[PDB]
Amino acid sequence: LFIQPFWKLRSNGDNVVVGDKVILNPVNAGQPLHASNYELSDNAGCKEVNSVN
Amino acid sequence: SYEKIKYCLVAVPHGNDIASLFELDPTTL
Amino acid sequence: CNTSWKINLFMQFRDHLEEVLKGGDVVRLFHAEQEKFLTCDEYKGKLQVFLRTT
Repeated sequence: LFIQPFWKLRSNGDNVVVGDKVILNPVNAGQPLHASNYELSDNAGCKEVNSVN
Repeated sequence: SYEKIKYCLVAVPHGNDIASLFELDPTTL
Repeated sequence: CNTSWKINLFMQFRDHLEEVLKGGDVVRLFHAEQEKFLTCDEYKGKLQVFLRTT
């Protein structure tokens, strides 16, 4: 996974700081992780994490 | 308008008032 | 004449480094999120401060 800056403050080559916000892009998928709104039937109140724009 | 914001920025001729003092905080360590 | 030129101090030699935000320096306040420059301009008889779009 590539860790990329969600904020314009940080650029490539900078050091990540705890408490910030980042984007996780898989090397092969090339699509950032997304917390969809599709509730799982098996467990109530649980969404799904999928790799998509 | 108090919109969600309470105060708005504006230009003031005089500069000896205490309403023109601003502190700068860093974004990194 | 007999005038005396009192020499006040404004900045030291050590603080004149160009790698520092020095007092009296002139800069522009760029906005990273909106990618716009802060500006103040005369609009309708009263000066207003805003973020210009380009």
